[PDB]
Amino acid sequence: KKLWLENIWNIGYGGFFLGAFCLYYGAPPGHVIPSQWATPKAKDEYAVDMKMIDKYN
Amino acid sequence: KIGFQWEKYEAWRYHPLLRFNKNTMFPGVGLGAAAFAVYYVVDT
Amino acid sequence: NYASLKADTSMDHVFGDSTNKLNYDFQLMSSKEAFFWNYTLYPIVGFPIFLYLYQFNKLENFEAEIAAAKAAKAASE
Amino acid sequence: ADRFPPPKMVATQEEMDNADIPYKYRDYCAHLIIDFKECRYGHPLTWRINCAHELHHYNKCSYIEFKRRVAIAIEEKKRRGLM
Amino acid sequence: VPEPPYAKYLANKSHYCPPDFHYSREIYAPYGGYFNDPKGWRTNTAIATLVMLAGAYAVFCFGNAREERLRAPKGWIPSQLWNDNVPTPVDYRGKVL
Amino acid sequence: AGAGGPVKLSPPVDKPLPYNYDFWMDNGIYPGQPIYDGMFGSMVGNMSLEYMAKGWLVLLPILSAPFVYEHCIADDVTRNPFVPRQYPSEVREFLALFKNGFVLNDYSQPDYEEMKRRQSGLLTPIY
Amino acid sequence: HGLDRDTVTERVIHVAKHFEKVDPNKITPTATFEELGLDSLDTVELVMALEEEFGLEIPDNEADKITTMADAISYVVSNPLAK
Amino acid sequence: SSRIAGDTTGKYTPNIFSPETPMDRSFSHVPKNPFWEAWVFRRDNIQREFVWTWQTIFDLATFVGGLYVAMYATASFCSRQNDKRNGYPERNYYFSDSKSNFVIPDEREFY
Amino acid sequence: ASEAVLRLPHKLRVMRMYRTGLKEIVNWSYGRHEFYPRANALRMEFEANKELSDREQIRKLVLHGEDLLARFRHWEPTIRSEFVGGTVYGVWPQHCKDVKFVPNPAYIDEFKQGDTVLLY
Amino acid sequence: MFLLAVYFLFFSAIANGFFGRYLGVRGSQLLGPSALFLALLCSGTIFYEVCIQGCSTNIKLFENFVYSNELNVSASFLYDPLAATMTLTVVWISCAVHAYQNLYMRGDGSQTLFTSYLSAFTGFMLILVAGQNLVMLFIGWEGIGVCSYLLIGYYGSRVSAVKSANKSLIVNKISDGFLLGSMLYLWFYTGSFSYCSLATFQIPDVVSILVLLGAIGKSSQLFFHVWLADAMEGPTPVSALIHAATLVTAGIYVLCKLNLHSQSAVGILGAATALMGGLFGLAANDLKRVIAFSTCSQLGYMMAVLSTCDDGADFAMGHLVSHAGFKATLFLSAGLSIAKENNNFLNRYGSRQGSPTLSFATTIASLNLLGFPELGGFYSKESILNNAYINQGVSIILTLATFLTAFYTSKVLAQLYLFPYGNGRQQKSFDIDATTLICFGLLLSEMLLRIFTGSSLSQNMTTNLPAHIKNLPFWVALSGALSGLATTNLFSSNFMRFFGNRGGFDVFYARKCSNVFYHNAYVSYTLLDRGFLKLY
Ligand SMILES: CCCCCCCCCCCCCCCCCC(=O)O[C@@H](COC(=O)CCCCCCCCCCCCCCC)COP(=O)(O)OCC[N+](C)(C)C
Ligand SMILES: CCCCCCCCCCCCCCCCCC(=O)O[C@@H](COC(=O)CCCCCCCCCCCCCCC)COP(=O)(O)OCC[N+](C)(C)C
Ligand SMILES: CCCCCCCCCCCCCCCCCCCC(=O)O[C@H](COC(=O)CCCCCCCCCCCCCC)COP(=O)(O)OCCN
Ligand SMILES: CCCCCCCCCCCCCCCCCCCC(=O)O[C@H](COC(=O)CCCCCCCCCCCCCC)COP(=O)(O)OCCN
Ligand SMILES: CCCCCCCCCCCC(=O)SCCNC(=O)CCNC(=O)[C@H](O)C(C)(C)COP(=O)(O)O
Repeated sequence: KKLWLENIWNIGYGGFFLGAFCLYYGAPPGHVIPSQWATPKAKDEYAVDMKMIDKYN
Repeated sequence: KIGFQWEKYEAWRYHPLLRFNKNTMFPGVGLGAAAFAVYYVVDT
Repeated sequence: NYASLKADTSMDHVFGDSTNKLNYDFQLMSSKEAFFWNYTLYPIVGFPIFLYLYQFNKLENFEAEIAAAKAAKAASE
Repeated sequence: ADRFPPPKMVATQEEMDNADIPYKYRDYCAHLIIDFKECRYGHPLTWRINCAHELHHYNKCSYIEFKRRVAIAIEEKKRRGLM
Repeated sequence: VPEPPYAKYLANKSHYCPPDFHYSREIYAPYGGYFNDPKGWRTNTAIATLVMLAGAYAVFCFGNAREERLRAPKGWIPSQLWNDNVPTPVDYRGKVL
Repeated sequence: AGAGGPVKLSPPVDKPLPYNYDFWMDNGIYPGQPIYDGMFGSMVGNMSLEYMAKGWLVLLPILSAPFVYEHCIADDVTRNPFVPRQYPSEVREFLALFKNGFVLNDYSQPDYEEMKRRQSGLLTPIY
Repeated sequence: HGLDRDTVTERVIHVAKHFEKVDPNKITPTATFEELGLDSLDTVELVMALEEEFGLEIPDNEADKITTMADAISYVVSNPLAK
Repeated sequence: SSRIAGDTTGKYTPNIFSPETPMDRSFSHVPKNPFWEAWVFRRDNIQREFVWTWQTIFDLATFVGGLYVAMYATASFCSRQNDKRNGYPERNYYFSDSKSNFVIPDEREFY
Repeated sequence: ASEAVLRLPHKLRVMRMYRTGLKEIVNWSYGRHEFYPRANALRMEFEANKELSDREQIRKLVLHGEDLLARFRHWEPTIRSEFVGGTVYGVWPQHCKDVKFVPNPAYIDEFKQGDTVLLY
Repeated sequence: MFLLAVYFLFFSAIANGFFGRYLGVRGSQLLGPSALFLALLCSGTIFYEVCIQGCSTNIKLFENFVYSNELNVSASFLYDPLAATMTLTVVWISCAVHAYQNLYMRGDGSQTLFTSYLSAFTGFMLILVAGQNLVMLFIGWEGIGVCSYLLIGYYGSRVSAVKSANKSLIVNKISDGFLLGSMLYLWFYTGSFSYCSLATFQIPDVVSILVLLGAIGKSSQLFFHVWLADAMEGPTPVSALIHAATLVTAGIYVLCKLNLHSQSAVGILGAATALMGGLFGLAANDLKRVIAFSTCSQLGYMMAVLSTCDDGADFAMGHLVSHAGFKATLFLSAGLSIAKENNNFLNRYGSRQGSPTLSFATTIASLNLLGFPELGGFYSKESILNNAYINQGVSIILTLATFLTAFYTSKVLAQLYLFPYGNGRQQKSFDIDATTLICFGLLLSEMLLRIFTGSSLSQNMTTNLPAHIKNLPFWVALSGALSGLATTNLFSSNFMRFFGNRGGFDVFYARKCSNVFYHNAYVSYTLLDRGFLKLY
């Protein structure tokens, strides 16, 4: 016979872990991890900086 | 000689099967030397 | 209730009696000895601290000597 | 040092880089170490027998360089007056 | 002492178990018991080997996708048979192969 | 037989325990041991700390004698009969940069003083 | 393994024969060492020989109490590690 | 003399009147020792044997105060070095008597 | 010499000294071949002074031999593996029976398992 | 392909240690060796691709393992020539040890858990060797440390084994703490944890000292060698892995990967550790202890050579790889001798009929240790001794260590085989299966291949030395071997006793350091929190 808590425990904790997974991966960039949003902008500033430093040399 | 005869009591340690065999320590050294001697003659 | 305080003497012939006891008094190091060893070991542990202090002192002394000489050269001239 | 001038360097930068010769091994014998290295790696297990000419040549060049180093040392020592 | 009723469910002493050695058979360990040798081991090992090969396949796929060789090998490497990102080999002199 | 060997069980405690009884490690087998062997009780080989110190006092000078000569008594010029390996200028300049390098001891070089000061570098980062 | 009395007796008797002074017919399964002619130093050597024969380590207090052929055999039979 | 209390099927009942002892959670409790219990009591209630003696004062001051002093001195040295490294003016620390009001560097300002 | 050795009577003390000396001969030897001459030498050493009757000289001999046997204690005693101080002593100790196992532990009053706060 | 080896070892660990109930003892005797064979095939491919054909590869598993503000590290594996060589050696030795454990551990209750720990141990060693950043190396360093703690203390009902494991854990904690400090210094002033950007031409002395202090832990050097001798409590397969490759080598590997060491310190510390280890091994009477002290001596040689020349790093790694094979062989053969004789003491060994393979493997491993000419150990040791001539101090000590090494090695060989039988007249036997023969075949194959393939590129390069100076290591080794066969006395009883007590480092720690530690704890607790600040 299954314990009283087994169903509730499995549903609640599985729901927590699944929700955490879906939020971490499903969410658009910059919603959960702020660095993900900055990556394209950093590439553009990197391009400008590279050109500028070359001119400086 | 007074005392226990330690060496007579332990005289079984000279058993043929409890002695040192050159072949066990150096199994194929003779074969290796014979092969080297043959090679020497060929190369020379 | 409580465990028995009676020992087992089944293996006393094979492994020896328990009559012999420890000679330790179960007391720790003397206070005088401890002060010496704490004030010896702890500086050894803090070796980086002394290296930093040494270098910093040398740097500050050099800088002060440089300033003093600069002042002297800037006074007459 | 001046009396015993360095030998000409046969190996160029491009060749030493192409043969992946570390900086430490670029010591006037780099061309020979390139030959030895290429032969040793070409024959992974048989280099000891096969690749013996290149090792000999490297060891000879190294010997000449060592003799130069000793000569330089003696000249410097005489200049300082110790011997 | 009369063995308890549950003792029928528990397994016997294995062949590898020394006859003198006594262990409690009721204790459960994930790594296995004192001397193991369960019935059906051959099937379990075959399943294990299959899971190992499947995971090796997945690991091989992942590695091949992530293995970045940025400098040409001196000579031919076995990776060329399976991975297409190997730079064309260049020898010590510099000649391309 | 590795498994199933007889063991002697440590007698149950039957007297008031000392305050620092935590220094004794007893798993229930008869030969209990101190937390650190040699902290108290029988010492291995009947050798005290004083004996070990006297030994180290006898040994230390003989062991240190080779090292003290070359490191302190000897000098760069006299340590070896040759100069450090000679390299082309481009290679040598780069190699001289390494503090833990072997080209910094070339007295013949006109940059010896700078190289020697580089070798005896900073004890700790200035910044 | 609980070694049987007969085997232990035969091997203790075998060991005791080695003393030169002892007469090969006086040593019986139940004989004191004094009657056999063994001194105190001899008894120590005999106990040590017993230690070699059965591959055990006798604690010194028990070894002191061994002074007759009977008690030795009993002690070995009692010991579970005797080989 | 013993019986299985637990029932997997769920039809568990405590036979409080059973002659035979139930194999409940209490079966596996470890037997205590009169001397070990008194040792535990003595160890916990060690404040009773505390006595103010010169040796106790010496030991406390030398290790606790000594460590605290060493730690404060090191932290003060590190703060002084950082101030010199950063180029900031000598900061007004709490116990330092400095005729300067500098505490937090201005982010806008270039030091 | 330890207290237990000292309490022993003269005869037992000399027997113990002989035993310990033989064991130390074994420990310091490199093979069984070395043991036999050394053991005969030890026997002769004890036999030489056995007939001494002067109590003072006997005490001097005993004390000196005890100091020698204390100094020459080996760092590594040669002990059989299965005995105390041996490598295989306690490796897999034989389990005693009468082990208290609680069957079906989670199914004993499953709903009410937990800690309670009792108040007055 | 490169990842596969680590996968196989971690799989074998998870399978044996989590699913051993299903697999069984026989299942672990299959899955372990099978996985290790597959890992050997992968390691061989890696070695050929990277070492022989100069093709380094970087595999980044995932990015942002740690992403707090500026600090950013990724789980990446770079297989460089050092990594390939060490991977190959480690996997070869582990495969042999796994084959060996099938018969040796049959008499042990948890053979599944033992095999699991051995495979996890090998996996963490491969993680340490192949890491591309300092964090991955730390992950491997700690994983081997934990696996050693779980393997030395395998016999829990022995107080000595648990104490030996605690000793290992504490010493390794002190060392990894110094390493963490050095890694923080290197990250702060270079901007990255990757070895490519880690390069610094001039480093402050503090970082060098911290690096050395971190390395001397795993590679048991002087003052930090206490745990190695004690680590003999564990089963023989553990000792072979730790001593031959997994643990002792890590310190050298770290020093060679990042050349931040100082010449003055490494040379003196190494030569001292070589001499002390040889002297300690002279006194030792346990077979397994003598081979541990031999390991200490060899580690001293490898540490010392770094000071001599630029090629010292190559010479050290070459000795490390040559040493792992013969040393593993010595431990496995010692274990089999102990198992067959039920004895750990050199006094009770003697000539007895046995297997030809085991006796030959022991002789050849001992010869490699001794320095017999035209052997892998000889070339790797002469490369060190010949190149150390420039440092007069290091050379003299290392030659003396060569003498002592030869003396104890010859004494051990004489005692185990030439000497007459020394054990009792009792029935003892250990029958060797074909798996053990395969294990010795693998070790002998490694030993043979090492002679043909070599250990360093500069191994046979000429050292411009007079003939008398070049061939002296041989004369010193021969003299020591001859003196060892004669079983002559070299030192007075006072020094023999001193060397048996290992210099009294542990007696110092117990009488002074441990007493101070527990007095600080007494002042901190009894006097203060539970005394002055506790209410009546
Ligand atoms: C009671 C237990 C019984 C069951 C046991 C379970 C067995 C578990 C198996 C162990 C897992 C080992 C795999 C370790 C890698 C972790 C997998 C992972 O994290 O997935 C990564 C994908 O990466 C991988 O898949 C790695 C490949 C795994 C297998 C490759 C080789 C296997 C050998 C193991 C060596 C791994 C060393 C790594 C050390 C850090 C996620 O990708 P990202 O999107 O980049 O995630 C962001 C990163 N971060 C987590 C930091 C937020
Ligand atoms: C990094 C990428 C992949 C990571 C894989 C890591 C390898 C496997 C990790 C499995 C889980 C990690 C920790 C497991 C739980 C820790 C407990 C344990 O390891 O052993 C348990 C029991 O072991 C288990 O049941 C589970 C072990 C399964 C696999 C363990 C492999 C080795 C652990 C790896 C170390 C973890 C690394 C943590 C730090 C890096 C206790 O063993 P003992 O104390 O020695 O007592 C056993 C009885 N006897 C006296 C007879 C020895
Ligand atoms: C090759 C590199 C060097 C490797 C190791 C070198 C170690 C050399 C240091 C020892 C040489 C100098 C020793 C100091 C002079 C002492 C002379 C006699 C000693 C003495 O009388 O008291 C001893 C103090 O312990 C002591 O002597 C402890 C002082 C040691 C200083 C700390 C150095 C670390 C030592 C680690 C290994 C040394 C092991 C042996 C010291 C024993 O004191 P007690 O316990 O009997 O007092 C009673 C308890 N109330
Ligand atoms: C009643 C309660 C107290 C009674 C007993 C107290 C006895 C303790 C007295 C000595 C304790 C340790 C000594 C530290 C203070 C020494 C004198 C303080 C004055 C001072 O700051 O001088 C600095 C000391 O060096 C330093 O910066 C610190 C050096 C010592 C720290 C390392 C020693 C042990 C390491 C263990 C770890 C502890 C620290 C961990 C971070 C160097 O002068 P300055 O150049 O700074 O000029 C600053 C202007 N005076
Ligand atoms: C590894 C180095 C080895 C260590 C060697 C150290 C050993 C020291 C050797 C010197 C010690 C002695 O001489 S200690 C000898 C002391 N001399 C005496 O006691 C004279 C009186 N003799 C008696 O009481 C009995 O004859 C008795 C002898 C008891 C026998 O009893 P039995 O009549 O029933 O056999």
